[PDB]
Amino acid sequence: NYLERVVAINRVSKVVKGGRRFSFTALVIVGDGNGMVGVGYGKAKEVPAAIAKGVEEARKSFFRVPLIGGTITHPVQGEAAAGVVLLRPASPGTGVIAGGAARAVLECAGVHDILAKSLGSDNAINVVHATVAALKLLQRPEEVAARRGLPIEDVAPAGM
Amino acid sequence: MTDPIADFLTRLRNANSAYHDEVSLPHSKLKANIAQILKNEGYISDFRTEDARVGKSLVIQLKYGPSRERSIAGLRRVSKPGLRVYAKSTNLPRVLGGLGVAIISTSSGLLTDRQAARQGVGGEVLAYVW
Amino acid sequence: PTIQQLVRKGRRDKISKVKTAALKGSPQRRGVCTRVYTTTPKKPNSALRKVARVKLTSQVEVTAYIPGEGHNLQEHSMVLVRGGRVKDLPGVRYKIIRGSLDTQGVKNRKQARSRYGAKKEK
Amino acid sequence: MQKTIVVELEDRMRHPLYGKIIRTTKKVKAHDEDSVAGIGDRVSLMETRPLSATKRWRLVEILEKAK
Amino acid sequence: ARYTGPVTRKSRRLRTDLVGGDQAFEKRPYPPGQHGRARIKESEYLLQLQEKQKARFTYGVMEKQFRRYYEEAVRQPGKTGEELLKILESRLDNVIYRAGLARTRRMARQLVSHGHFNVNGVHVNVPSYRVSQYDIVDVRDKSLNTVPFQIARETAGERPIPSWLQVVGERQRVLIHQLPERAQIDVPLTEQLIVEYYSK
RNA sequence: CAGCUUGUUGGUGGGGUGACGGCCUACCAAGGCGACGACGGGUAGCCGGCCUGAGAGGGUGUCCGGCCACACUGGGACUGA
RNA sequence: AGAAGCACCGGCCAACUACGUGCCAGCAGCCGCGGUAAUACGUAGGGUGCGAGCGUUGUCCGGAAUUACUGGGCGUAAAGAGCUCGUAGGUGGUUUGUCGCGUUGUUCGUGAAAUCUCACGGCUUAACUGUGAGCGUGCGGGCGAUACGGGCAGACUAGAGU
RNA sequence: CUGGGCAGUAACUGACGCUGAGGAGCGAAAGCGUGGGGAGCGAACAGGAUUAGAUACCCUGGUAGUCCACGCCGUAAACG
RNA sequence: UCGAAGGUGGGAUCGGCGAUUGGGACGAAGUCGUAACAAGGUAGCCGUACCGGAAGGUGCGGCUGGAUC
Ligand SMILES: [Mg+2]
Ligand SMILES: [Mg+2]
Ligand SMILES: [Mg+2]
Ligand SMILES: [Mg+2]
Ligand SMILES: [Mg+2]
Ligand SMILES: [Mg+2]
Ligand SMILES: [Mg+2]
Ligand SMILES: [Mg+2]
Ligand SMILES: [Mg+2]
Ligand SMILES: [Mg+2]
Ligand SMILES: [Mg+2]
Ligand SMILES: [Mg+2]
Ligand SMILES: [Mg+2]
Ligand SMILES: [Mg+2]
Ligand SMILES: [Mg+2]
Ligand SMILES: [Mg+2]
Ligand SMILES: [Mg+2]
Ligand SMILES: [Mg+2]
Ligand SMILES: [Mg+2]
Ligand SMILES: [Mg+2]
Ligand SMILES: [Mg+2]
Ligand SMILES: [Mg+2]
Ligand SMILES: [Mg+2]
Ligand SMILES: [Mg+2]
Ligand SMILES: [Mg+2]
Ligand SMILES: [Mg+2]
Ligand SMILES: [Mg+2]
Ligand SMILES: [Mg+2]
Ligand SMILES: [Mg+2]
Ligand SMILES: [Mg+2]
Ligand SMILES: [Mg+2]
Ligand SMILES: [Mg+2]
Ligand SMILES: [Mg+2]
Ligand SMILES: [Mg+2]
Ligand SMILES: [Mg+2]
Ligand SMILES: [Mg+2]
Ligand SMILES: [Mg+2]
Ligand SMILES: [Mg+2]
Ligand SMILES: [Mg+2]
Ligand SMILES: [Mg+2]
Ligand SMILES: [Mg+2]
Ligand SMILES: [Mg+2]
Ligand SMILES: [Mg+2]
Ligand SMILES: [Mg+2]
Ligand SMILES: [Mg+2]
Ligand SMILES: [Mg+2]
Ligand SMILES: [Mg+2]
Ligand SMILES: [Mg+2]
Ligand SMILES: [Mg+2]
Ligand SMILES: [Mg+2]
Ligand SMILES: [Mg+2]
Ligand SMILES: [Mg+2]
Repeated sequence: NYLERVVAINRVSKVVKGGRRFSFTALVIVGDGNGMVGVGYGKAKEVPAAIAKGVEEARKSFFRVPLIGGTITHPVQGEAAAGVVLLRPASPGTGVIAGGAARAVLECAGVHDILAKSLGSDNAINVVHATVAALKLLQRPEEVAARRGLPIEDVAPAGM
Repeated sequence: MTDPIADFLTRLRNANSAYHDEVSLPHSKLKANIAQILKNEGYISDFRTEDARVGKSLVIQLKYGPSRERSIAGLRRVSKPGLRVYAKSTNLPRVLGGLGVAIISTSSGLLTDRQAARQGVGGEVLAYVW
Repeated sequence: PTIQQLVRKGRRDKISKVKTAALKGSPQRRGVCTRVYTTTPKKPNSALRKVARVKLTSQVEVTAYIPGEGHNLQEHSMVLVRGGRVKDLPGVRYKIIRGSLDTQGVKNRKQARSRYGAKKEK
Repeated sequence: MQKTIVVELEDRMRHPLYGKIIRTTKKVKAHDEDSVAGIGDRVSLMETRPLSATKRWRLVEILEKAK
Repeated sequence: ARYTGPVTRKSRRLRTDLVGGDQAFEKRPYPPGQHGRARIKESEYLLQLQEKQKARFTYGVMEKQFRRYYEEAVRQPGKTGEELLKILESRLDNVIYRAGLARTRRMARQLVSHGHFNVNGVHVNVPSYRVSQYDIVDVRDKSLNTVPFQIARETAGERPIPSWLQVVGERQRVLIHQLPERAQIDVPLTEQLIVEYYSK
């Protein structure tokens, strides 16, 4: 009952005396589609096995995403090894304006209204890691107001 | 040694990252006003002014949660001495989409974005805190 | 670097290179097509490419590629030349337009029939 | 310069693109029917009709004469 | 121009039936061609493409005109998908179809094309005419008593009438209370994929 | 492209103009511009705008509208508000 | 009843098989495809996109955060001058008063019309056209503010020097 | 004969600071000019050996140079 | 008097061609060696000087982006 997206599958190799031993990696995104998403790498000698391992890794590594009604609360910039991803909230009309990896992550997390731009490296793994880093950096109004005081010193027009 | 306000922000940021409970730093009226703004916005606990060997010393105690988490996420100087930055009441900056605070120096004193838009005055954008 | 350094010395874009050199602003160009011959491509292709030396009305001598299979070109003969690279011939950057002044269309061609020049059927 | 004074004017204006405040200086030429003004000598000027090929300013008053 | 081609092929490619009626189903699976039985790769571009295809061939709109409808929708305040649906729904031939005066969409289009209607006593024959709030639609009084129009005179009970337009007695006339809301009126498609298609 | 300038920079008396003015002339003084690029070379009608772009920017000046310049090439005046 | 074509179908990028050919003929934006079972060459069938149009060439922007103000860098990937002194320039510690140049508030004038955006109105619809409000980032005049920058007049010793 | 550094004192001045386009100065070794000096080493050069060849490596010699005075040159993986 | 066009003269500057000649790049399955990459068979690179068909060698100083107990 989850949403699973396999993002990138590539064939890696290792050289031995005989020749090249091939294997497969399959980066997988898994999320409940509502507010919670996980990422798992996964790797094996066969594509379905790698996909499976990615699925269990992601499902074990679920984490929670702060939404404010179908979009993220405030703009953020996430930083992976060398991938840079910029996310900004948008009005309810907009869709998900994102690239491949970022779109996978956001649509599995259950985000409907986002402008996502990748500025650093183009590797899919690092783009995914930067996106999850930005989602970690995200904040909620309720604990920012808990940290500061008098939880009205913000702007909460919609609510619901 | 230039830009003591950036020096103040850097000291506070480094201590906050190092999990320190308080900082000391030379006291000026501008720093005292910024500290007052930060306390009013709830990013620090109370502050005070001592008397050091020469001049006065400003001491700030930093606020942490029940667990060991920082109430201050970021800090960045905006109007640097190499490039001053000003804004009008129409287009005052917005920090974290409004979940942060930007310090504005106006003819009526230091103010935040909300307090400055409610008064309809602009000025120099000193720093973002959020 | 250093807003003051930028004020003293601004940013300068990169230098590109003109590609339409023989055409010098025109989408096509007429030529006289002297000394038609054949050429062998770069290393891993080993084919026999059909080309021509075209003296354009912009007073420049360039080499063009003749697309399609089979042509009616010869010595002095007026052709219409357009831009286009071949990527295996060393320095050919122009193509003969098929279906123009002297280059009749490709015979028996049935697919795409507009490149290479060909009327549908009548 | 025989009844003519040369005055240097400085003005500051924001850079069109980078936003920095740039300081630049001018050099206008002003008129002295009674030539009394020396080097230094912050002065006030008022622009007038073309009194010469290059003169467009007239000296008003020498305020805070040179040290 | 117009498509004027087999509608069943066009429904079989998009895996959704768009016609209903007497020719509702072809009574066979969906291999839309010779290789139509292949289990093929499913890209992200394909979903957006086929959703916009469904949107276009539900209404018989051409790509160049749908493109303009897109700028209108995105440029309108509010949202985007519901505005696109509202614009595509306010078309006069669509109104004729939804007011239970048509067996299909194509024949409603032909009745509008051949000028069998007047709106404010104005003879109109453009299918892409946009109806508005407080518009009355009247059939040309010298065009009634004709077989394909009177065959819909008695068959006005089966297909429901939406809640923004209204039909009246034997003088078949249409009144528009307000502009529709297609998102709550009969969406066989998701409007959130057209928006994503028109961003790449 | 690193030195450019001698009616050149300024003054006085005259002349001239619809009008201030080296605009012109006689005399006098020795200045004026320049690394914030003078002098030189290349290219170019300028703008409201047009195309693109999330924006900032980039490219452009064609229809339409405003201003300028010119009328085979170069020079000159006359008539007249 | 008088009236449909053009491009493509290896990946990007929607769209696949057969026959013929056999490093030849040829294709190609990139990297590549063709040396005897070619979805990449030519034809056929089928499909996809668009449609009175569809493709190619040429040019500009985009993608390009590859000139980076917004918005990049310099140990080893391109990138710290061999080192210092110093001219113009840029930048500047704490504190008092004043000015109001910068900055900021408000008002008046101007920013032609058309074009652009938002709402209507009129051509059967639309393109097109008319009206109203925006926009016109600016500049000039008046009248306020003095936190910060700056000027002017002082003070201090923490930087610097003796 | 002469330059700089550090610590202590807090006696003195009272922001006199920082950086620095151009510019100027200094700047290993090799090299250049004029004069001197020349033990050892040692480019070039010669012979021997090795080698298919050996314009090299190895061996025996060996000039400029290396040194000094006074100038020039202004470059180094002038590197953390 | 001023004055266009023209004439005379010495320069400046921007291009074209030019016997012959210098290097550069790309070409096939040509000839000669084997300089570098392993201690690449004499560690390699940097500056400079002389020499040599050619890669290069040697001297002086430097570096490790080399080794040694
Ligand atoms: Mg990159
Ligand atoms: Mg006079
Ligand atoms: Mg004279
Ligand atoms: Mg005179
Ligand atoms: Mg011209
Ligand atoms: Mg951009
Ligand atoms: Mg003329
Ligand atoms: Mg003529
Ligand atoms: Mg003439
Ligand atoms: Mg008259
Ligand atoms: Mg007259
Ligand atoms: Mg595809
Ligand atoms: Mg075959
Ligand atoms: Mg083919
Ligand atoms: Mg049309
Ligand atoms: Mg481009
Ligand atoms: Mg750019
Ligand atoms: Mg920058
Ligand atoms: Mg870079
Ligand atoms: Mg640095
Ligand atoms: Mg390297
Ligand atoms: Mg490097
Ligand atoms: Mg250094
Ligand atoms: Mg100075
Ligand atoms: Mg200074
Ligand atoms: Mg200053
Ligand atoms: Mg200060
Ligand atoms: Mg206007
Ligand atoms: Mg109307
Ligand atoms: Mg004003
Ligand atoms: Mg001291
Ligand atoms: Mg004292
Ligand atoms: Mg210095
Ligand atoms: Mg220098
Ligand atoms: Mg020296
Ligand atoms: Mg020496
Ligand atoms: Mg000597
Ligand atoms: Mg010599
Ligand atoms: Mg000697
Ligand atoms: Mg010896
Ligand atoms: Mg020897
Ligand atoms: Mg020998
Ligand atoms: Mg060097
Ligand atoms: Mg050294
Ligand atoms: Mg020659
Ligand atoms: Mg060697
Ligand atoms: Mg070797
Ligand atoms: Mg050897
Ligand atoms: Mg060796
Ligand atoms: Mg030798
Ligand atoms: Mg050497
Ligand atoms: Mg050595």
